[PDB]
Amino acid sequence: FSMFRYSNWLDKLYMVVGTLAAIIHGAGLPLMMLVFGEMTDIFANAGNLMNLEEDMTRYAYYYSGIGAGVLVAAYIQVSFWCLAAGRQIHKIRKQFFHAIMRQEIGWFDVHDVGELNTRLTDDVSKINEGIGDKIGMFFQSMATFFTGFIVGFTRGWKLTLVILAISPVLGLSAAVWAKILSSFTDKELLAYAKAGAVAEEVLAAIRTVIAFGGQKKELERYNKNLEEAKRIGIKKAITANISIGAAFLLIYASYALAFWYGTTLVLSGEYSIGQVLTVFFSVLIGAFSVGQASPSIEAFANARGAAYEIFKIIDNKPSIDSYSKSGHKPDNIKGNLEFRNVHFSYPSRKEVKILKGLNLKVQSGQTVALVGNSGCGKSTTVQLMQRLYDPTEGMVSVDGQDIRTINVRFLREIIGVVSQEPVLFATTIAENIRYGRENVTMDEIEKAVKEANAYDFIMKLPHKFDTLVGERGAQLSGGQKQRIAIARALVRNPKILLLDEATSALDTESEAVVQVALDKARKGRTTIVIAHRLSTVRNADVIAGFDDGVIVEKGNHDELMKEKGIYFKLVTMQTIPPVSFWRIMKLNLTEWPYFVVGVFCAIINGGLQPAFAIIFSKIIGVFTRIDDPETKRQNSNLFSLLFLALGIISFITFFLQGFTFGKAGEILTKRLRYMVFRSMLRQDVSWFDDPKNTTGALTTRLANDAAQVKGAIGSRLAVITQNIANLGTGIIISFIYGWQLTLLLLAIVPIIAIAGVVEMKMLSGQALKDKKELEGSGKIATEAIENFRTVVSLTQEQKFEHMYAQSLQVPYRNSLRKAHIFGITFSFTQAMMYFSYAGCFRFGAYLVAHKLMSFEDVLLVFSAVVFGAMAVGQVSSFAPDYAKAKISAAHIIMIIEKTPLIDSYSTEGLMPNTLEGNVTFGEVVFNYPTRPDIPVLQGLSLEVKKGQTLALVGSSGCGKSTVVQLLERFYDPLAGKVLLDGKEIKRLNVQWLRAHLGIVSQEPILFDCSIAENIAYGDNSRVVSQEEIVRAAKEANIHAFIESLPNKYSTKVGDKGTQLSGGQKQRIAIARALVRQPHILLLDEATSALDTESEKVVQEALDKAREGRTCIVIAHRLSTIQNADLIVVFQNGRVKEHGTHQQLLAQKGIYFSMVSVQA
Ligand SMILES: CC[C@]1(O)C[C@@H]2CN(CCc3c([nH]c4ccccc34)[C@@](C(=O)OC)(c3cc4c(cc3OC)N(C)[C@H]3[C@@](O)(C(=O)OC)[C@H](OC(C)=O)[C@]5(CC)C=CCN6CC[C@]43[C@@H]65)C2)C1
Ligand SMILES: CC[C@]1(O)C[C@@H]2CN(CCc3c([nH]c4ccccc34)[C@@](C(=O)OC)(c3cc4c(cc3OC)N(C)[C@H]3[C@@](O)(C(=O)OC)[C@H](OC(C)=O)[C@]5(CC)C=CCN6CC[C@]43[C@@H]65)C2)C1
Ligand SMILES: Nc1ncnc2c1ncn2[C@@H]1O[C@H](COP(=O)(O)OP(=O)(O)OP(=O)(O)O)[C@@H](O)[C@H]1O
Ligand SMILES: Nc1ncnc2c1ncn2[C@@H]1O[C@H](COP(=O)(O)OP(=O)(O)OP(=O)(O)O)[C@@H](O)[C@H]1O
Ligand SMILES: [Mg+2]
Ligand SMILES: [Mg+2]
Repeated sequence: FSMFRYSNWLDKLYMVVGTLAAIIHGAGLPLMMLVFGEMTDIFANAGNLMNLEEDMTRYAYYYSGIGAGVLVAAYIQVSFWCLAAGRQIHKIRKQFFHAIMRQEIGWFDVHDVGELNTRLTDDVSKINEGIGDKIGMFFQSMATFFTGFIVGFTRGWKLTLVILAISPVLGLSAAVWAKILSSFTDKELLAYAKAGAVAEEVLAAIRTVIAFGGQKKELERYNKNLEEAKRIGIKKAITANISIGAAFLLIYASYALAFWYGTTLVLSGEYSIGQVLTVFFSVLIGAFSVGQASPSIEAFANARGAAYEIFKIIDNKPSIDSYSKSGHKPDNIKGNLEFRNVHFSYPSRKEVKILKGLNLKVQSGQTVALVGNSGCGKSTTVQLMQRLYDPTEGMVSVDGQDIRTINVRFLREIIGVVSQEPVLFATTIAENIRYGRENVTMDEIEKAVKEANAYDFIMKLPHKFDTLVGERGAQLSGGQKQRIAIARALVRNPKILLLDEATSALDTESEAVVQVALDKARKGRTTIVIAHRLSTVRNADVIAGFDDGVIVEKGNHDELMKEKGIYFKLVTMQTIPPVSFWRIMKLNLTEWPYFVVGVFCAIINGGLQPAFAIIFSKIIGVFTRIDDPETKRQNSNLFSLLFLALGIISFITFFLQGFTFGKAGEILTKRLRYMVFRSMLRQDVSWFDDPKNTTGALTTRLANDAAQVKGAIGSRLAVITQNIANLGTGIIISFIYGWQLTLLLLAIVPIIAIAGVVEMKMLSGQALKDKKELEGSGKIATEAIENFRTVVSLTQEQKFEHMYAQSLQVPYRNSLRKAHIFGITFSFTQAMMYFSYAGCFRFGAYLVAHKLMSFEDVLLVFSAVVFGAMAVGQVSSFAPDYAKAKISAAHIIMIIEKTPLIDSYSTEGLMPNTLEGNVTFGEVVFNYPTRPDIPVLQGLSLEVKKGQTLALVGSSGCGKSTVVQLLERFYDPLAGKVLLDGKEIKRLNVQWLRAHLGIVSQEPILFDCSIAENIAYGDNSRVVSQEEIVRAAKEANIHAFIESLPNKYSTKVGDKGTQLSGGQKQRIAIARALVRQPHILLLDEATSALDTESEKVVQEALDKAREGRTCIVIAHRLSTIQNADLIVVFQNGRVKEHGTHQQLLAQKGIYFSMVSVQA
């Protein structure tokens, strides 16, 4: 795939013409230098002696002409190329969505929905970035390179050879530097990936860590990793700065050598100095445009893969052509389905066969139904019924004709399908119903909604035919949604209607009306029903028993019952923070002996450019002086050597300039992370529960932060320093040497700087705000791709595609306008730069002709100002992006400055010696901070005495774990008092309490460490001797299990407990909890899924240690209730049953009912 631009042959006119324009623009610059060379000679000749006004004026005319030529050529290239890119991208996006909507259902099953959606959303943008702007830039760069070498050879015979001989050395050195930088970057990536794995492991189990209060250990480990992270980061920054310095040094060495040799030759009577100027400038500019081209080829290579994938999808041909119009289109469709030996297997799992052959004939006006055990395949049966799939081995026909023979669209349009969980499109209810059929009028909608028995629901909500189905728009009830879907199906005027789990839950009266309407449609429409309610099959015209992919039962309900088949058995069983640089300089603490050196080096570097202008103007002036003794040679030689120094110093300072800055930033990282992380732990778990603080989000903020803030502070300061130094020094020194020309160039500078920044951003940031419009239009794509099943079911694909086309045409013209605007901007910038030469040198000719200054002086001012503006633009655009960095810095400032309500880091809390162990919850009422309105506690109460075996029971999911979580003060209680030993719980030491108690989660978490260390992790603040760990393990009865394993406890835990089985993992967790010997123990489903003997051993250990050790127990096994000292049952946030197990059993009810159900 190298030629994938494959649309709008006429648009190819833009492709070539723009390219052509690029060529000339690329060639424009060396030509401009050519004349400049000759131009200089004129001055050098004229000063060596007058009619300079006319010659200067005609050269300025040449410059203006070439400038206008560029003003046309650059605009043409950029505009035309972006036009072609935009048009092709629009066409390919339309075709891509069209192809996706045409794919087969099984293909969607295999291919991830989110991957495909993000593919559409991002790869098209990648292709857009891979053509238009970048291609124009590449062609212009290559043209500039070629033309520069051509000019060098033509006007230069020996100097060009030496320059082009030096160039490959520069190329090799730069490539080596880039490779070294990439290697260092990858090594640092891995080095920090270590610490990042550690951070992920600690954060993902924040509940356990905060419960055990192991904050210190985790923080110490993270600091340990951060040390190596910082070391390698410092190495990387040093290497990057040294590479920059080496590039500078090589460039200035080339300058020195070229001017040395050219001065030698010209002193030897060779071509004039102007010839040297033109040849050197042109050759170097070409030999650096060659490298300037590379980003474009990188972008094109990137886009090649996206194009490959997208075209591979597009060219895919599906067997079930949902769009093919060649299929038969029967009209007199008498209701009749006939499946013969129908065998099927899901394409995702071809090995597993669901249907093992099936025969079934259903005649017109028949109510057929399917019944079977779990996995009976009824759902797959109906799916294959609508022709969504094809029969693996068998045949299916409608009205006596094979299903395949008929057109897929025609067959689909005559089949109503209602799933077990319909969802409506996020739009108006009228639109949702209209999606059933296009040619449907509001009267038809009224009739359908009346039939579905929902007119009251529609007329109750405001905007009957206008209520949207978006966020809070689609708040309709499940029954209301089912009614809406039924109405949609009815509006389809289908022949065959299939339904499954029609009206699960909710009032049956709505189910009654739904069934009545379905029966009324049954008068003429064949029906298939997958319903669990007995009444559904009570009047069913026929019921078929699908078990193990075999249809056995055949007959009415009475007939099947008389055979005592599975039907009878089933029936019986039924029975944007604000930031600021002043407030953001938190690194000054570790920056005082660093920022001073940084600013010093930056000042030196900035002044370096005006020094180069001084030397350049002096060298040129060494030949405009008429004295012309032999000393000129020496003079030139001397100046040449200065370049080398002007080069060498540049490297040295840079080596220091990075070392103070690169290190500084790195240092800041080692603080900021160690601060950020340190702040994260000292926080309330509620904050973690929020979706904003997802583990991935926290690790991204804690990892993709160093470079951000480092840039925002250090790089901003350094770039600003260098910019101000360079430009201010240039302006001042220009004013000293000449006034009028300095004023004119000062007037022109801002245009040059704007042009430089825009050119630098041309190849980087072409698509920034387009993503907004793309997302705005992509709601349709997300709808269709996510909900594709219903879309294909009711054949609404065409309307969705047309809607997408409109939504995409909304920004299409905007994209074309953006293309034209960018082209005009770039072209005007280039032309303004070219006119700068003409204006400045014409004014200089005027000045010199009146002895206002020496040509050396005007050249000095011109070079100083122009090159200063261009270099300041370049260095400003080379820095890492600031706005994103400032935003990230502000975000992390918010994170670090955040102070928790439960200051676990705070040591303020009553710490009485020992504890009585009486836990009292009175009118305890609280709700999750995520959903405070929904109550989790309803004034529940619980009184527990010292060493009292308390058991908690209730409906699964009632909020049992909520009480345990509150015991750790993870979430504050809205109402009621929680007291330990008759004391204010909140008034106690939060850390002291969290250490005193002990809790085993319903799903204990184990860190990747040695078993001994993991067990000892339970009790922090003091190393637990191996004897204590062994005793605890024996108490939990796992010591033998660990000793059996190789290396004993010394085994390294596999990822996610890979090495150890969950059964042993739960026992290990129990041992860890018991190690601390907590005053109060909390076990939540401690039995879980394990051997009953393991639960017996754990209970025996707890009972042995139970005395003087209060316990709270939750589980779904009744055995735990037998030995409970006291029992309690939670009911809707209120404890209903209180007392002993025997007393509760005698008072038959919730406890007795639960025991009977389970037992
Ligand atoms: C205003 C446009 C521009 O100036 C165009 C280039 C990139 N930037 C400016 C900064 C810049 C350039 N060179 C610098 C040296 C030190 C400090 C800064 C620079 C610029 C150049 O050569 O000067 C005219 C340049 C830079 C590069 C550059 C090209 C380039 O213009 C010639 N390449 C894209 C890379 C580079 O790694 C590469 O792979 O070349 C194919 C390249 O090495 C070479 C020459 O091979 C080089 C040169 C320093 C090596 C290591 C770091 N990478 C990052 C990008 C790359 C550079 C010029 C913006
Ligand atoms: C309309 C935007 C723009 O085209 C962007 C630049 C500046 N001007 C256009 C004219 C221009 C540029 N170069 C010219 C040479 C002679 C005459 C005119 C030019 C421009 C370029 O090279 O486009 C390919 C450019 C030029 C430079 C340029 C950047 C640049 O844009 C790519 N650099 C700022 C300097 C430069 O010397 C420097 O930054 O180091 C001190 C730079 O060398 C390095 C290390 O990049 C370089 C270009 C290779 C080298 C030798 C002479 N110095 C003086 C100015 C500087 C240049 C391009 C306006
Ligand atoms: N794309 C798929 N690929 C493979 N198996 C699938 C796929 N979709 C579903 N299955 C499973 O394959 C089996 C096919 O049975 P099917 O679900 O059609 O019948 P069912 O008894 O009506 O199902 P259910 O219990 O979901 O109501 C089920 O276990 C189903 O969960
Ligand atoms: N992060 C959370 N934020 C808010 N509510 C939550 C969160 N996690 C779970 N819940 C809700 O809290 C209740 C959890 O019940 P809890 O675990 O406390 O008791 P349980 O009887 O052991 O039940 P289960 O183990 O099924 O959750 C459920 O309502 C669940 O929806
Ligand atoms: Mg099913
Ligand atoms: Mg629970």
